[PDB]
Amino acid sequence: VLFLVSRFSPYSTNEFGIFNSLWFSLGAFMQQGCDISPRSLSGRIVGGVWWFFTLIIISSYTANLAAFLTVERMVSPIES
Amino acid sequence: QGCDISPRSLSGRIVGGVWWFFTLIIISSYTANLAAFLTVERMVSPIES
Amino acid sequence: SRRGRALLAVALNLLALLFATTAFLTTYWCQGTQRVPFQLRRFHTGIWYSCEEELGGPGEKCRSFIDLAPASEKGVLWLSVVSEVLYILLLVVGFSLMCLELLHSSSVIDGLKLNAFAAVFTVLSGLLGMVAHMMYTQVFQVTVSLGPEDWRPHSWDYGWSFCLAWGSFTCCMAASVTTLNSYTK
Amino acid sequence: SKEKTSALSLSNVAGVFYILVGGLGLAMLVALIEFCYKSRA
Amino acid sequence: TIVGDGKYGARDADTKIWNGMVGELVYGKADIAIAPLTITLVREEVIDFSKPFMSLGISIMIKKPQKSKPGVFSFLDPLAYEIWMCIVFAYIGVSV
Amino acid sequence: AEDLSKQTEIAYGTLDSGSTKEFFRRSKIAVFDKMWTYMRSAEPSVFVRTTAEGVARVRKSKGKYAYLLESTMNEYIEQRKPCDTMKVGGNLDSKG
Amino acid sequence: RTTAEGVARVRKSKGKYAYLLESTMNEYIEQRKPCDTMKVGGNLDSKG
Ligand SMILES: N[C@@H](Cn1oc(=O)[nH]c1=O)C(=O)O
Repeated sequence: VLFLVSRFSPYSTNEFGIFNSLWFSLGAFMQQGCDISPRSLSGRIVGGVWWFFTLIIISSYTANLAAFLTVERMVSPIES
Repeated sequence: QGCDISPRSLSGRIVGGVWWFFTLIIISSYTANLAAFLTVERMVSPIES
Repeated sequence: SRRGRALLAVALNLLALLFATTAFLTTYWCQGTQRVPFQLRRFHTGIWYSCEEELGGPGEKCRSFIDLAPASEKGVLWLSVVSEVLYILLLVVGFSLMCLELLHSSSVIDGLKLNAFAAVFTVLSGLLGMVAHMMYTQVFQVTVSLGPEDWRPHSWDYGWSFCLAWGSFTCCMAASVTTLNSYTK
Repeated sequence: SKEKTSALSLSNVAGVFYILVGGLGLAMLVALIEFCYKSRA
Repeated sequence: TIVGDGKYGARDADTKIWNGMVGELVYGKADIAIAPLTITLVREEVIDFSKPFMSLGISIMIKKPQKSKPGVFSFLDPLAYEIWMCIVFAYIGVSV
Repeated sequence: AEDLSKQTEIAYGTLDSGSTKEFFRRSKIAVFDKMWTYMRSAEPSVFVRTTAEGVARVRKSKGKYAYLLESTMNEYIEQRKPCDTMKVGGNLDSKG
Repeated sequence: RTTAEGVARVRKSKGKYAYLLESTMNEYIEQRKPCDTMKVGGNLDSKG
């Protein structure tokens, strides 16, 4: 979608190619970020919604990986 | 803290790709297990036999 | 060259028609097994008809999947099938305008914006497409958990033609970026 | 006392994919109506 | 002995006839009932009761609520609705 | 019992011949009289003839029926296999 | 010694001291300020 948005809108030069758009979305998902910035308003929407996706999933991932290793210490390894 | 430089090669972005997913596991593994020590504590006996 | 990119983009769309309509018609999305106390019954279902194998022969007693669910999840399932039928038909709107992309077809002039609206539709196809695959797997999971008794599947394992349903949504995108590549060059 | 080690199913984060695609088509709506206005002006 | 009809005891307000364990002791069929029988006023008038060997109350029994399917917007469960509103209200203002 | 009187999403009943049903018919508390009116008003079969029938009625309702019964009746169902039901709230009244 | 002293220990012991008493005395203390004692559970017994 982000590759389609950059070509259609006038917002020139387009730093959001099919090699580049797969790279920008990865750094958002691994929370590192990337150098290029979406400049069209429809481009900033597709960046912002993918951002709110990766903040829920990772925080769900870190909470649930805490949820295993909390249970793994409350095993009560029956002793008597 | 993702730095200002960014790799411009396909085999470089495979390196920049797989190194990112290494960190998102380990740091989330670290926050998870440190929640284990502060919540559920086991005061280990200094001697057992 | 630029005619060569349009040739693959239509042929990948025709895969996306073939892979999705296979999934819509086949009742082998979910490969599961159910038991009576030590006899086990393999079965397979889709969105329309759950067809269960019987012992003593081939079986294939086919039972309707829509009324099989409880009511509120069924109400979600009413929207899921419509979401998938709209995915198939708006895939048909996709490659038909990709048949106007061809150089022997209708026109070269004003052919660029014909390539523009179709690739919009293939994105709008698979976005409604993926959600249709989302709303089934959520509702089917509830039917595994809370469904009518005398049948509880041991394995909710997703079988063939549904990996193909993901391959359909996969090939929706590779064909759509190449005509986006054909739009920009 | 019998608590289980349960992974998240897809139903737990289910609406996040929904508002993802809803955020996608909204950007598809804006990318149409921004090119149309500049083509008029 | 089992009560022949199987009911705890009632009277039809129309026919004024006791049936169940109550109708057996009033009519003289059974001799005594050592049973879960409540001491009510309509039972006190027809048969006599001793002091309670057990005390109780009327409870309500439901199916134990298993975890539901979570909702569409169940991802935002750990924060209040009032928080997300005040974030977006503050998200506007810091930008302005 | 307030919230069962505020909402009829989950149906509730008693046994068809017993002092508990007889207690709700003679009730003058503004909650319980409302509780007695709904039991007779809309009826697919609300009352049951056996306690274990109502126990089977709740557990197979998927949470859509609540059986009103006695306290020491209810603690024995909760500590039995498959321990699928629970008490809610507390005792409505004193009995014997 | 008396009920008025025993309920006052509950006000000062910060939830470490439970004082068992009858229900109708427990309801009247709940409906008076600071309204800082709460009935928990149902009746353990029935008396008159
Ligand atoms: N047992 C009670 C009445 N009753 O018992 C039940 O299990 N349900 C019910 O209404 C009596 O009449 O003494």
